[PDB]
Amino acid sequence: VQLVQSGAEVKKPGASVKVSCKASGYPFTSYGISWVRQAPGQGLEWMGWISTYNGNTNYAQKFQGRVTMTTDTSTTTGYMELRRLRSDDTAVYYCARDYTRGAWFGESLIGGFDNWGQGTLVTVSS
Amino acid sequence: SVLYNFAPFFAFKCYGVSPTKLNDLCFTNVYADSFVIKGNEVSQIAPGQTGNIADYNYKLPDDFTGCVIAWNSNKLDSKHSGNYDYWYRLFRKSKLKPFERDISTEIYQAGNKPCKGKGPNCYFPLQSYGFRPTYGVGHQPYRVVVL
Amino acid sequence: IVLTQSPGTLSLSPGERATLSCRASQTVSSTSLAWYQQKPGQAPRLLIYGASSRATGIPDRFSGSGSGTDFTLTISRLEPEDFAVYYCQQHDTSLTFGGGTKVEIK
Amino acid sequence: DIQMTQSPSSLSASVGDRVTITCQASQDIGNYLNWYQQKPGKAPKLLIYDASHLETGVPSRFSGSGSGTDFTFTISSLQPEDIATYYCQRYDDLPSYTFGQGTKVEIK
Amino acid sequence: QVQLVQSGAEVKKPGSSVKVSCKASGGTFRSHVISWVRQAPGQGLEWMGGFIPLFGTTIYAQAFQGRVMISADESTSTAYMELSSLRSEDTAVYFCARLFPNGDPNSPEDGFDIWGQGTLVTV
Repeated sequence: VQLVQSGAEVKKPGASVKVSCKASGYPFTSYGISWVRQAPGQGLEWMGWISTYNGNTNYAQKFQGRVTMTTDTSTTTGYMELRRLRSDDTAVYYCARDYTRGAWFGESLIGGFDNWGQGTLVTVSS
Repeated sequence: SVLYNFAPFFAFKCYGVSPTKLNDLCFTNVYADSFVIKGNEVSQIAPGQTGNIADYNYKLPDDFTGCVIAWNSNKLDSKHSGNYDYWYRLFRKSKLKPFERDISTEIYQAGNKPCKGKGPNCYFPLQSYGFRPTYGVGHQPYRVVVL
Repeated sequence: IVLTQSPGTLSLSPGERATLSCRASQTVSSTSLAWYQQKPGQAPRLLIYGASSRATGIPDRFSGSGSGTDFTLTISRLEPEDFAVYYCQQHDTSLTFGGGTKVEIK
Repeated sequence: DIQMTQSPSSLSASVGDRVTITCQASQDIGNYLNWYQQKPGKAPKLLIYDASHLETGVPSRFSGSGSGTDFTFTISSLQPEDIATYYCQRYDDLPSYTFGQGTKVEIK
Repeated sequence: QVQLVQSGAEVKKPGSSVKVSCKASGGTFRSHVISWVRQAPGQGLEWMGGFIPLFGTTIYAQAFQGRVMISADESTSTAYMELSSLRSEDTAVYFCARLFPNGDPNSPEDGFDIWGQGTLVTV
């Protein structure tokens, strides 16, 4: 509902990211947070999705080992973790509560990518 | 209560205990079933009320089928191409016993032949629901929730 | 299965019926396919669930239609309200978003 | 029934003529609204189903909209041939088929 | 092509049943689920309810919902409305139609309405 995200994240060509996503005033456990990568101009690249219940994750083959979506279930702050950062990899992503694949099952359910992350404007500028 | 809020169900009649008190009462699980039908089959989805699909495919017990909530899914399971998507079983063999799970889709005893029982060959208990948005709702797409 | 917001730079001034192709690939029933508006640099709104359909938040001015693989968001008389960034979704088949067709100005 | 009527009932308008045609019934229809138009000298044509989502055919000109009590079948841009009487049936989830009165969009 | 011959026009009185027949005009009835039109006198329209002889149970009229015992026996070349517990409300011109689920693969010009003749019921 606010899904508080990080900002102009300063990573490097050969660093790993811990993007923030404060799972906002919703019952965190009963949902799943998807993500898309808004590569500048490239609409949004399908990032993946964390099941806020169990952590079932449909990553992106693009970022197979790169994106490794994790979360601080305690302080409810989503951490969609991508290694392989670089200037060409410096592109903003967002959170999204995945109601397409309704959580708890990793299975397609009614609804869209639900309420969204603030925005992680990853500045890996070189 | 997220029950009560919904728009017209056209089947809210609690097949079981009163359409109230489910929020309040505490049962272990209500085993929510999920399947598609078309209206002539949906008519049979009720305690007692054995009929064509609760006479071959989808039967319900004496009572307490949770609070089965049917509704037509015109716009949702058939296009005016007359969708032929979801497979059901008429002439499966006979009526299945109240409230089973029937991934078992045993083929039909159609006679005139000993080999596999099926009369000519392959008597499908696989009936692509084969309906149309221009039929009756007895034959409109029907997505239905069971408990 | 893919989606294609064709008029990436649809330039029609406010007050004029336009047409915005987001142009799918399959014959997908809009029962899944939808539209999601984002402020030009913000998170997507629930724009058009049903991919032609108007919900609460959407004014009349927003228009659109489409089926098959040629979804044409035939937008009606325009506004800066309609000058956000609209991303036609596909709830079918592993959701690929849209990336393109804003409606632009002079 | 909700015993379907439309309320605007006789919206007169030529080409374009920013349109509002609304099948506001007696009471609420939800997502159970047909919007009809009849092609003269022929059989009727159901363009739109509940509140929106036009049939393949009868092009986008006749455009369905509106979600509430009154569902608005506005035309974005008609042409001289779009003379078509706007009655509206209401697909009731068990058949009831209450059609309308005819909100013909005209030309001179 | 097809006519869907209907019975006639007579009045029926309370408590009893009103019999009418949408009769078979030269085949073209099997798919053709013979539902039933009512056409309330001059106040409004209606659908009498019909039977579904197409391989299943019958739909009942929404308007009356419980004593619309609409049977229809297609092979016998007769349809019926079979409204037991009539009072007065009828006063109408109940039609037999090829109601929307009733097209043939033939006769598409009589598309999804092959109407009947009508039956004036009253008190």
